[PDB]
Formats: sequence, C-alpha cells, structure tokens
Amino acid sequence: PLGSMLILTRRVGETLMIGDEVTVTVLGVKGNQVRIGVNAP
Amino acid sequence: PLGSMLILTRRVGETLMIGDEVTVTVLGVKGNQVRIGVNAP
Amino acid sequence: SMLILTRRVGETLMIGDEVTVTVLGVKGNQVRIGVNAPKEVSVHREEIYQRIQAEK
Amino acid sequence: GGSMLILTRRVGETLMIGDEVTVTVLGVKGNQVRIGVNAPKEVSVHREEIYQRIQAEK
Amino acid sequence: MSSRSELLLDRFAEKIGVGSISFNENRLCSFAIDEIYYISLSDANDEYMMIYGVCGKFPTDNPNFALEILNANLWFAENGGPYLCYESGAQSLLLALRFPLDDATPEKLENEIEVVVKSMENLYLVLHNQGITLENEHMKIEEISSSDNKHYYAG
Amino acid sequence: MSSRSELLLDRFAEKIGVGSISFNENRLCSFAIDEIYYISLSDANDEYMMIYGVCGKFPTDNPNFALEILNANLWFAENGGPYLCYESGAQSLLLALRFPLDDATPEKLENEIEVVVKSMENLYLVLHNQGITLENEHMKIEEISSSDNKHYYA
Repeated sequence: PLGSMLILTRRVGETLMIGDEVTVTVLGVKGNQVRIGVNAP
Repeated sequence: PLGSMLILTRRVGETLMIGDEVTVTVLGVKGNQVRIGVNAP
Repeated sequence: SMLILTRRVGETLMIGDEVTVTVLGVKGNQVRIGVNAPKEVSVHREEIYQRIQAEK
Repeated sequence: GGSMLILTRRVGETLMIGDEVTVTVLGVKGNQVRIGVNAPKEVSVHREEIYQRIQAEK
Repeated sequence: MSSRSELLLDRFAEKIGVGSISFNENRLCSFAIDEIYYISLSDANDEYMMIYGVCGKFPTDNPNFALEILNANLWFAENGGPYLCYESGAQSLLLALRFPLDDATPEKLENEIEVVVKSMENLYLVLHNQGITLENEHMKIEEISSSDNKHYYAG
Repeated sequence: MSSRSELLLDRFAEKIGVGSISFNENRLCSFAIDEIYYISLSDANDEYMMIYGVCGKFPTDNPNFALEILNANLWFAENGGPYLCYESGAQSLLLALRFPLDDATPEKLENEIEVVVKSMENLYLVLHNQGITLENEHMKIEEISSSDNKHYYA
C-alpha cells in the first residue's frame, strides 16, 4: 500500500544515493527515531 | 554433432516411452553390448 | 508382444517407420540412448510419466 | 562532520530534499531503518556501496 | 498440525505477530512482512519449504525484460539464491528460495525471508533505475499454476 | 603455484580423461562431457566456482519461451537444481550452478557437473515434447557479458 514509493533498508552507517548530488546516511537510531545526515546543494 | 537426436540415460531396468504405446527397456548390459525390450503396438 | 533384441554401442534399432533408437555409449550399467522421432511423438522417462499421472 | 545537514525524524515522518524528492522513515527495527523514497523516474537511487562497486568495475 | 512444517509456521506467525496463519488447500499461506513485502510460504514437501517473494505483475509489453530477468538469474546463482521465476497463474514475477526443514528455527526462517526481502528491494531498485515500476496486482499466492514438466525440472 | 581451483581443475581433467583444460583471460574454460554436453567453468571467486551447462541458442522469435523458462525456474528452485539463465553475450540458454571450493574434491565436482548434465537431459526432453530443438552455436563460453545490475542481484 505504498504506491510508487521505492523502499530500501539502511543500517546505521549505511548511505543512500539519490541522483548524482544527494546522499542520505543513517547516523543513529533510538526507539522509533533516526538521526539522518543529508548532503545536497 | 548429433543433430536433433534426443539423448537420454537409462540404467539396467529403466524404461523409455515413445509415443503412447511404445516402450523400450534396458534388460541387461555388459561390455559394449546391451539387451533391449521393445513393447510393440 | 515384447520384442527382445541385442545391440552394440553405435548400433541402431527401428521402431515403426519414423523412430530410430541409437545406443550411444555404456558406462557401468548406464546406457546413453539416442532417439530420433517426430515432434508430435513424445519421449518420456517412464517413472517420471507414472509419477505425473499418479497425481490424478 | 561528514554530512552537511544533520536532523532527526521519527517513524512515519518525512524529509524533503528539494521539492521533487521525499524521504520517509517507514520503520525501525534494531539498527536498520526502512526508508521510502519518492523521486522522479529519471532520478536514480542507489545503495552507495553497490554503486561504489559498479565503479570498481572500471 | 501434522508436520514440523506446520509447527514452524505457527511459531513463525507468533514471532512476527501476523496473527493466525495457516497453509490453505494447496498448502500456500500468504502474509506481509512489515506490511510492505508480500511473501508466500508453501509446504512443498516433508523435507523443504518454499519461500516466494511476490515482486509484482510481469510486464506485458517488453519481451527484452524477460531476457533481462533471465540474465539476472546468472548472478543470483552466484550468490546462492533466490531464483527469479514467473508464475503463470497470476502472471507475476517472484523470487523463490527453498528452506531446509532440518534444524529449522523461526529465526533461521526469518533470516532467509529477509534475504528474499533484500533481493526484492534490490530488484525494485534496479527496475526503478531502468525506468520500470511493477504493478502491484495479485500479490497473495493462494495457488500455483502447476506444470506437468515439474518432475523433469531437476538434476 | 596454481589457485586451488586450477589445481582442482587439472586433477579433475586427469580423472575424467580430457587432455589439458585451463582457464582463459576471462577466467573461463570449456570442455565436453562424454563429447555431448558443453560445460563451462568460471574461476570467478576464490570461494566458489561456477558450472554452466550451455543448452543452446535462445529462441530469437519466441516470447512465450522465455516466460516458460522463467516458470520452470520455480520447480528447479524446489529441487535445488541449477538456475535457468540467459547469457546475453552469446544469446545462449544456460544452466548455472554454484560449486563451493571448501572440501572440494574431483569426485564432488564430477557429481555436481553430472547434476548439470542430468538437468540438461531433462530440459532437452521437455523441449522436444513441446516441439522445440535449440540451435547449437557458441557452445563454448569464451566470455560473459557484464552488467551494472549484477552487484544488486544478491
């Protein structure tokens, strides 16, 4: 029930690439909260 | 090298079906000689 | 009517007019067998065909 | 200081990069996070380590 | 229950919390992991269980797509499963992977299903980068279209 | 010396009766089982070896054929057999099987290649019963066509 959403799992310390200019990194996890690092122009 | 020839392996006592009413059985083997049992229509 | 015959490696037997069976080789008690037959004529390992039909 | 922007999001919350990309925190279990990405069809999405090895095939 | 496969399914439905799961008439039970990934389990035989990850409806236009899927089976073979397959009944692309019933625990079953899930994700990813998204139709496998040739498909 | 796959291959060659089989630039070799079945071996990784049973040229005209081959991968998965694959470089239909190098023995390598050969036999039978005979061209895998997506297929 997520439509065209692309879904992937990332462990703490694993990085996600979007396009050529954007990256999303899982920095930490506690409970249902996540610390995210984002690189983009 | 053998064209459209279908190649099967049959041990002593195993049977091969051809069509609906033809069967071929390997009845014995020694050396380069084999005995064959063909059930006729 | 079961016809019993003997062939050597490299030899051949005819079944009907359109099917020829070739003794290709022998390894232990295993015989490599060649079959020339039309498309509409099906070839089956008998024990496999029986398992197919045993499931109704 | 490896990432330029650091932020926190809870499960079911959303982070937008630009106005055509949306990142959704779908679920958390242990130290692995389910992440959702809505992006244009021409925007490619990669696991960074698999992309690095695609570059390793020089 | 009448087999170690049924006891495995019950303990697994308990560990995941998907409620009451039971093999159906064809011994095929479908559920959702994290309410995201559609996975069906088949009590294939007294020795193995089959894990199916239903990716989506198979494209109807692209013939080259089937060749890409087939080519992908080369690399899935290098990395020990799962198998990219087509299911004729639901016309769906799916990832199949067998699970040995010897020394089988719900933790192992869950880890194997996670390997299916990881592969589903990777496939979704490469299809998106190719510009393809699979329609999400007929996800629950209640019956598998059987082929008389199934008994020949072995080594 | 040799890698433990090259040493295993020389030992398997002497045990079977083929003169001298060696991997090439692309870490591939090809040989004939009983002069009937084309088997290719890949020395890709140091933990596993790949056995490829080249069945024949993929039917260029048949769209239902690819779907039937995919549908047969279901039952090949149940039986733990090799994978039905398509080699895009030579456009061949392949049966692919991973062979682990730990505790590898020429007896086990022969028995796993026999599994591939048996699967080829049964596929040739099934194809014949559907009125299909695959062309016989490019049976020696000189080189596998690479793809960027191969690292994700895991």
